[PDB]
Amino acid sequence: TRLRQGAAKLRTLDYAERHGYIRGIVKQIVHDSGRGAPLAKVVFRDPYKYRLREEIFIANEGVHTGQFIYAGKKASLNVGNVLPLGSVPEGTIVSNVEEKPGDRGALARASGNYVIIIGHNPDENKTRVRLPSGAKKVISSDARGVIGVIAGGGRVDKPLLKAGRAFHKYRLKRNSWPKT
Amino acid sequence: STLDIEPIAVKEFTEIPHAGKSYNPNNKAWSELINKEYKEEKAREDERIALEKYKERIRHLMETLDDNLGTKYSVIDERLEIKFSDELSDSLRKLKPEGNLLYDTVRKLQSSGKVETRVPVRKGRKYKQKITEKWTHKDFK
Amino acid sequence: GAYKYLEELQRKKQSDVLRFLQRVRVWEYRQKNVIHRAARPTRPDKARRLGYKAKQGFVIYRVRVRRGNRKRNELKYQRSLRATA
Amino acid sequence: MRIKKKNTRGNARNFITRSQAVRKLQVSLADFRRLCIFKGIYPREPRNKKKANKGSTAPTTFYYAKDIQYLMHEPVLAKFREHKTFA
Amino acid sequence: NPLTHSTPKNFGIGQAVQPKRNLSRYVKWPEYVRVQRQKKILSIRLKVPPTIAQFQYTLDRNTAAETFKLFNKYRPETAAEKKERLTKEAAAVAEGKSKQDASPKPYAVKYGLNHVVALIENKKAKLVLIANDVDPIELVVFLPALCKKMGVPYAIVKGKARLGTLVNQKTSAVAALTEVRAEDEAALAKLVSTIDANFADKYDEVKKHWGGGILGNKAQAKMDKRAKNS
RNA sequence: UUGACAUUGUGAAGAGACAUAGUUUCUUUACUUAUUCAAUGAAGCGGAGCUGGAAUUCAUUUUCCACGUUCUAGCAUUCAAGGUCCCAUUCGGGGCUGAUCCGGGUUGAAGACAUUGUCAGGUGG
RNA sequence: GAUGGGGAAGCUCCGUUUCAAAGGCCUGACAGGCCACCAUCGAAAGGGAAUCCGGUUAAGAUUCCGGAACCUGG
Repeated sequence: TRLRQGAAKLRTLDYAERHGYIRGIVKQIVHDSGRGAPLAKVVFRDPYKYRLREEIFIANEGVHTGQFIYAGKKASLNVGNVLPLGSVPEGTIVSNVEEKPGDRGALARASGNYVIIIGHNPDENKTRVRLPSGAKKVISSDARGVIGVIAGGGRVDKPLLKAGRAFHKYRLKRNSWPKT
Repeated sequence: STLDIEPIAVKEFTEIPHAGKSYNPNNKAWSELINKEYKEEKAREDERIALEKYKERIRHLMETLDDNLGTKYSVIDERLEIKFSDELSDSLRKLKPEGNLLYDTVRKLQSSGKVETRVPVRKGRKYKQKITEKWTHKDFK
Repeated sequence: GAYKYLEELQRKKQSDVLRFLQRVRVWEYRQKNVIHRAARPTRPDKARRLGYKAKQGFVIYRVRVRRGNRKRNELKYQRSLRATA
Repeated sequence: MRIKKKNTRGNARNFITRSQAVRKLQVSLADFRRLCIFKGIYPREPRNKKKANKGSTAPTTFYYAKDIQYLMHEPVLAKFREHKTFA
Repeated sequence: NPLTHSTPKNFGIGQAVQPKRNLSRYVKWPEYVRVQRQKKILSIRLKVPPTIAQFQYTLDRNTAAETFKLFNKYRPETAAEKKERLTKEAAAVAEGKSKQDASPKPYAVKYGLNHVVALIENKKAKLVLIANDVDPIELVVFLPALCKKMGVPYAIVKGKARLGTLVNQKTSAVAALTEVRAEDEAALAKLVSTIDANFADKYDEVKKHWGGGILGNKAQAKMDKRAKNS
C-alpha cells in the first residue's frame, strides 16, 4: 500500500447533495497501485470556505478528462454523474453504490462490474437492485450510486503465461502468493 | 538606554507664541498673523473649489454625451487664534479669550511623540447578539 | 437531625423515586469519566459514619468498575470490587 | 546550521505591536496605557515596516520590546489587578 | 451614488461561498455542557414521581419578595457585629457585672438543617423555607411531609443562594423563623395565611400527578401531524 | 447453538381478578429518554411562514407541489456591495434588511429486542 | 511510539488524532473578529543552501597556510 493514492470514495451527503446539486470537475485519470480498476482525481468547490476541495472517485468507463459532473439529487441522468437512487426509474445501470447513505460505497466497485436497478418502493422509500453475483437486495433511496460500469471490463480474459507476472501482481496487494 | 531617550517629532508644534495674538500687538505682528492664516486657508479653499468644479464637471458628464505615525491620523489640525480689528482695545474687561486649550494641548501631546492620534470612538458590534426567551417564560402555561 | 430520615429512606432502594434517581445518576456517571471527583457526596450521612468530616483536606472521588469475574471466565477474583476501586 | 526562518530577528524581534504586547501582558488597553504613560515609553517608527510586520505596511505602533521586559516586573500592576479583585 | 453599484450576490445552493451564519445549534460543545443540558432535558422528559414535584410548584414574585423583605430584617450577626458585641460586653461584665445578659436578646433566623429539623418535632417554628434546587434531593424530600405532619407552615422557595443571602453563607438550603420582634407579628401571621392559600389546596394536585410527561418539538410535531392526518 | 434473571422505559386498546376506580396476566401495534451502530473541521435537522404553481373547490382554499446553478478544463475570499435610518463629519462609527421566524435533538439507522454481567440443554481433539 | 481515554487484579496494555475546553493571534475601543492542525522519533547510501586550486607535515586535509568565490541570517 505504498503507492495507493487514495480510497475510491464518494463525496459526503451535504446540503448541496441533499437539496440540490453541484458541478465538480475531473483533473486527471490515474492507474491505482494494485487495483483492477482506475481512479479519478476530481475536484469540487467547498461551498463553506474558499478553496477547491479534491475528491477521489472511481473511474467509470466512457468518462474523459476535461469533464464536468453535475451531481447531488437534482442532477441530470448522464454517465459519470451520481444520484440517490429514487429519482431514476428502474433499469438505470450504476456502480460503486452505497449500502447505507453516506458510507461512500461498498458495492459494485470492482473492475467491469455494475448493478441493475429493477424496482422501486417509492412510498416508504427504497429501491430494488441486483448484485453482480445476482442476489437481489432492496435498500433505501437516499444512498447513492455512480452511473455506468467500472472501466476496465475484460481485465480477466487475458491469461498470464508465466509466474513472474503473477509475482509482480501479488507483490502489490498482499503476500498471498506462492500458495500451497 | 531605550526608556531614557526622547521621542520623535511628528509635525511640529512650537511652544513659542507668534506674539501677534497679544492684547493689542504691534500692528505688523497683527497683520502678518492674519496674513499667514489667510494664505493657509485660501489654499484649502482653492482645493475645495477644485473639488467643486470637479464634481459639477462629473455631474455634467453623467448626462451630457451618450450611453447605450499610524492609525490613519496625523496630529489634529490647528484652529484659528485671532481677534479681528474691531474686537480689540485697551480696557481689558473687553477681552474675550479664544482657542480651546484642550484641542491645543492635545495637539502638543500628539505632536511631541508621546501618544498616538486617535478618536475616543464610541461603541460597536459586528453581529446581532440574538434575543430570545427563557425556558421558564416559554413554558409557563 | 436528618441522619435517620436519610438512612431509613436510602434503605428503600427499590421505591419508585429511588429507582428513578438511580436511573438518572447511573447515566450521569456513565457519561463522566471512570475515575472522577464530586465536591460533595450523594450519601452524606453514609459518609459521615465512616470517618468523613467536612473540612479542608477530606476528599471524595467517585469511581467505576466492570462487573463480572476474572476472565483468563470462571475464576472468581477474590479481590472485592470495592477493594479494586 | 539549520536555516534561520527569516522574519524572527532584528526589527521583528525588538519592535512589537500593541496587540502582541497585550497578548503578553494579558491585562487591558487601559491599564496598558496607564502603565505606558506612568512608566513613560512612547511609540516608534522603524526603518522598514514591511519587513518588520511580515509583509505588511498596516499602520500601527511599536513599543521597543525591551521596555515591555521592563514593564513586567513593576509593582503597580499587582495593584491594578488588586483593584479588579476588590471590585 | 452612480459610481457605486448594486452587486448583489446569489448565494443559491451551490454557486457561491456561504456566509457566516448562526451555528449554536450545531457545535461540538464540551462534555460538561453536553451533560448539564441533557440533565435538565432528561428530568423534563421522564415521568417523575409525586414525592418530587411537590417541588417544582412554588412561590410567586410578590410573595417571595415580601418574604425576603421580612427575613432580611432578622439576620444573624456577622462576625463584625459579634466582635463589637464582645468588646462591649467585656467592659460591661467587668464594670457592670452582668451575667453576660446585659446585652439584649437576638431575634434571627435559624438556618442549619439539623437545627431546623430538631426544632420541628418540638414545634418551635412558625415558618420554614425550603430550596428546590438541591441535587442531593434526599436531603430535602422528607421535609414537606414532616412539616405537614407537625403542622408547621412550610414553603418551597426557588433558589438556595437566595437563602444564603440572609445568613451570610453561600448556601443554606433552608431557613426558619421561631421568634420575632413584635413589630412584624402581624406580618408573619398574615404571611402564613398567604402561604397556606398557595399550598393547602395545591397539595391535592401536586401528589396525584406524575410530572415530566413532556416531549421535544420534533416528536411533538410528529404526533401532531399524525393526529392531523387521522 | 437454544432457554431463564436483571439491565428495561412510556403508551393505547381487547380478554380479564380485585378495591365509578387503582392495583397486574397475557395478544395487537405505536412511541423516545436508556443502550447499540455509523459520519461529519458536530453547517442547514424538524416545524411555521412568504412567494408562485397544479388543486377541485361543495367556500376558502380541504388541500399537494416548486421555492435562484447544465452546452464550455476559468473566477468568486478581506464583517459584501446596494437599499434604509441614526451619528456629527471624516478619514467614516452604528442598527435593520440584503440572507424569512421558532425549537435546541449534531445528522441518520436501531430501539426494550438487541446487547452486556451471570446461569442451565444438544454438539464437540 | 506518547498525551487523551478506555480495559486490565496488576507489571503495564489497545490506540496515534481519535467519544478532548489540546493551541495564537490581527487590528481596534477589556470588548468584538479569523483561523484548524495535531505531538514527537526513524536514513552518516534516499530529499537536502553554499568551495576550488596550489603548497604544507614524520603522520591528517574539499578542514591548516597563500590566494580566490559562494550560501544563509542580520
